[PDB]
Amino acid sequence: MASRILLNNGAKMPILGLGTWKSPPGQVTEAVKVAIDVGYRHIDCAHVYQNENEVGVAIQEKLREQVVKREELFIVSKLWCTYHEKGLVKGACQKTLSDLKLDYLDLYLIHWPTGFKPGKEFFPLDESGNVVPSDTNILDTWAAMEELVDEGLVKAIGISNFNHLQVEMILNKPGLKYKPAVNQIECHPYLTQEKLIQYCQSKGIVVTAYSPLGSPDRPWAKPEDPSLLEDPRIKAIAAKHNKTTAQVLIRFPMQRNLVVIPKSVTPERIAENFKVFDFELSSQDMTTLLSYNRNWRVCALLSCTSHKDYPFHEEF
Ligand SMILES: NC(=O)c1ccc[n+]([C@@H]2O[C@H](COP(=O)([O-])OP(=O)(O)OC[C@H]3O[C@@H](n4cnc5c(N)ncnc54)[C@H](OP(=O)(O)O)[C@@H]3O)[C@@H](O)[C@H]2O)c1
Ligand SMILES: O=C(O)COc1cc(F)ccc1C(=O)NCC1CC1
Repeated sequence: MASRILLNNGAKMPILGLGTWKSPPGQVTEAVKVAIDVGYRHIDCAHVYQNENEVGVAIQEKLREQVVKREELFIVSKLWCTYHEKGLVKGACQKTLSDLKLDYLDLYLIHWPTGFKPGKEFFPLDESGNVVPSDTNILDTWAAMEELVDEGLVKAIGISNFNHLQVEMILNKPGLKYKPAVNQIECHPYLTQEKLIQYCQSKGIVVTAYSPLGSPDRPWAKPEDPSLLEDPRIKAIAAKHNKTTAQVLIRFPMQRNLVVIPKSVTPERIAENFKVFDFELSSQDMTTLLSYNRNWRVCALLSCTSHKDYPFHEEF
């Protein structure tokens, strides 16, 4: 298992990164410092997570300490849905850069295919509770992302939560200048994503798996929901390999040629989650984990199911 995967922009991306959604602002600086200290070189960020300033403090301090060099880090962020208009994309990227205290991003993603009305609210609502769309289409947002590459703000651009027809729309965009480098999607043994992964990989797009542990801290979790970390079948595979269940859940996507971005703010777990380059799941283990698919999503964007670009009505 090599530590990095080659992207279609010619750059290499670390296959293991640290997630930061829900990482409290008073804990995420130390989480990222610990992560870098114990070997992480890839941090997954987003403006909508409301903690990029604090992530940036950690990055800057580790650069200043010369624990790492900037070229060794791979920093990812994402354009929120209220910034899909062409006149807002650069400023949204620039706010992220200024918060992260960087002069470029390694990768900048369209966070969701759905554009929303611009304004202060991340989920602008009508009086009846529907999220108010933007009319700016996907393809025009992509052209604005391409301009960030040409301005030196970002090394690579990509997409997140795009279904295969939406990926295809960009690949088929008239005048396409840069292909997506990455599609970041939810993926774990309960949502195995074979069809969409195969499609993306066949086009040279690298897939990043988010919520690989099943996001036990997601704010809408219900007691009766399935739990990957507590699934006795996964625990058994972990025991056979003398690893933790989380370590198996992280190694699983790695062996599918995916990038994976587990989140933790717990120092012990941050270190645990990185010790996944010292064992191999068998093909039988992999197929067994794949067999647990139930099409179960952490992140279904349930407030946006009527948006024209809602991604999850299509099979994949
Ligand atoms: N593009 C998108 O739309 C999108 C959507 C979802 C997620 N993401 C990205 O993907 C990242 C990961 O997904 P996620 O945050 O939803 O969830 P996750 O990584 O599947 O799970 C995070 C949870 O697992 C716990 N945990 C971590 N390591 C553990 C271990 N070794 N043992 C036991 N529990 C452990 C964490 O607890 P502690 O933190 O308390 O240790 C936290 O509660 C996000 O943070 C974000 O960066 C992107
Ligand atoms: O957007 C994400 O990557 C993860 O969070 C979501 C996932 C959903 F299925 C639905 C909504 C959110 C959400 O409110 N996002 C904005 C701030 C919470 C970060």
